[PDB]
Amino acid sequence: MREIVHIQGGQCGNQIGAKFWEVVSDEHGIDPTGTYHGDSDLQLERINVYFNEATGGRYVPRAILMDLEPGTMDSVRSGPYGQIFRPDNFVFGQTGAGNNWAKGHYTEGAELIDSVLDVVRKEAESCDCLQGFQVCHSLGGGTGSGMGTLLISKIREEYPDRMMLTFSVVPSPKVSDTVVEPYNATLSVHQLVENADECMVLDNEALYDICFRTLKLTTPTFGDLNHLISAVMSGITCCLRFPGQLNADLRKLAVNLIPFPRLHFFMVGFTPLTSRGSQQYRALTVPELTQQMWDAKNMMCAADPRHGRYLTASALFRGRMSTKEVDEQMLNVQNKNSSYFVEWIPNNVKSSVCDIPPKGLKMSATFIGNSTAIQEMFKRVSEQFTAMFRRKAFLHWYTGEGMDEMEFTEAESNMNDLVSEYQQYQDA
Amino acid sequence: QEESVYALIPQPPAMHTSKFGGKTHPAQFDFGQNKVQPHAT
Ligand SMILES: Nc1nc2c(ncn2[C@@H]2O[C@H](COP(=O)(O)OP(=O)(O)O)[C@@H](O)[C@H]2O)c(=O)[nH]1
Repeated sequence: MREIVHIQGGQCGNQIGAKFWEVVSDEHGIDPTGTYHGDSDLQLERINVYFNEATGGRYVPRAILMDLEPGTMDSVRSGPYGQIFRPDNFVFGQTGAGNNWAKGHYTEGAELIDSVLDVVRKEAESCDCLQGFQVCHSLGGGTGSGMGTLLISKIREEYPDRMMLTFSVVPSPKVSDTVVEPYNATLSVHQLVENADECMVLDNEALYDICFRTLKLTTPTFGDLNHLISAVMSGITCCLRFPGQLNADLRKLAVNLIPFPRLHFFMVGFTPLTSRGSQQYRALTVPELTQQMWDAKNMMCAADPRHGRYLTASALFRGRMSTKEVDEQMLNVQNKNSSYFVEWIPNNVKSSVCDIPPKGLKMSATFIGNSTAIQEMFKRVSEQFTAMFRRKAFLHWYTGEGMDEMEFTEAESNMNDLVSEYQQYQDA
Repeated sequence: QEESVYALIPQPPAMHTSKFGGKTHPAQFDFGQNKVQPHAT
C-alpha cells in the first residue's frame, strides 16, 4: 500500500539517485547484497514502499535509471551499492545529448520513450495501490531537462490522479554550469507549470555555503551535497514508512500547501546541521530545530524569505518528542515576525511527527515552505532568457531539431504569467 | 365417401426484455478490479 516509484533522469539524477538509495538502504538495514540485516521487525513492515521482495529474501529498489550516454551509469553500476538495481531498469541511448533541450525532448527522447514506458508499467502494477511518482532533475542539462519533462508529459496522461514530486535542481544565480542554462530552464519550467503537482527547487549554490558555513567542511565533494539531498528526500516519507503520533501522508501535504494549482514551487531545508565540534555545545530540543529550520541559511534554494511572504509552510519532525512543543513553537513564529506571512490564512503551517528518528540520531526535523520569494529565480532567469533570445544566440542549435519560435514565446509567457501569480499574493 | 362435398375442399411475438437486465461492469463485484481503462496494462 502507498507504493512509490522513483525516477532518476540525467547525470545529476543518476548520481544523486545513488546517494538517495544509499541512505534508504541503510535506513532499512539492508546490505548492498540486497539482503536484510536489521534488528527490528519495524524495518520490514513498510519496506514495500520502495522495494520488491525477491527470491531468497532480497529487497531490490523500484527505481528507473534513464540517461543518454550510459557513461555515468557505468559508475553507479560499479559503486558499492551498484548490486541492488535490476539491470533491466537501465535505459540508455548510444548518443550524447549536448546540453540541449531540443534533442533530449524531440529526437533522442522519442527513441527511448517506448522502452521507458514499458519499464514504468512493469512496476506500476507491482504496486497493490500506487501512491505516486517521484523524480530527480537537472534543469540545466539536456538529458534530465529534455527526457525528464518528456517523460512527465507522458506520466501525467496515464496516471493523472496520482501525485508526482520533483526534486529539480535549478540553475545557479551567479555562476552558470552551462552556457545554455536559460533555454533549458524556461522550456522545462513551462513543462513543469502544466505537468507537476509538487516541485521543490534546489540550487547548487546554497548547497555550498551550507557545506561551508554551517558544516565547516573543507572539501565538499558532490558526494557530500547529496548526503544532504538524500537527507530531505528521505525525510518526506517518514510518515509513510514509519509510525507517528501525528502521521502525514504525501497527498495531505500538497492539499495543505498549494492554494492554487500553479504555485507548486517550494523551498526546503534540513536540521540539525552542526560541525563535529559544536555537537558538544548545543542541545537537541524542539526549540533548537525550529530555530535553525526557519533560518534563511538552511534554505537549500537561493531565495530569501525576508523578501517575500510565506503562503504556507511545513515541518516533518522525527523523534519521540512532545507534540505540544512543536505546535506552540510554530505558532510563536507566525506571531512574532508576523509580516512575512499573508493574512488571509489564519494558520499557515502543518506539523507532522514520527516515532522513528534517523538510524544514528535521536531528534531531527525537515522543512518545506512555499514562499513568494521564489518568484525571484524566475525573474533572474526570465531576464537572461530574453537577453539572448532577443539576438538569437545559440538558436540555430535548437531550431535544427524541428523546434520553432512559438515553442519559445509560449514558454516565456507561461513563465511570466507565473511570476505575476507570485506578486498579487505579495501584499508586502 | 360420407357425401360431404362441403368438406371435400378445406377452406379455412417479441420475446421480452427483463428489468434486471444489464451488462456486467467492473463494479459492484468484489472478485475483481474496479476500473476500466483504454490501454493501461
Ligand atoms: N547535488 C549535485 N548536483 C550535480 C552533480 N553533478 C552535476 N550536478 C548538476 O548537474 C547540472 C548539469 O546537468 P547534467 O545532469 O550534469 O547534464 P545532462 O545529462 O545534460 O542533464 C549541472 O548544473 C551540475 O551542477 C552532483 O554530483 N551532485
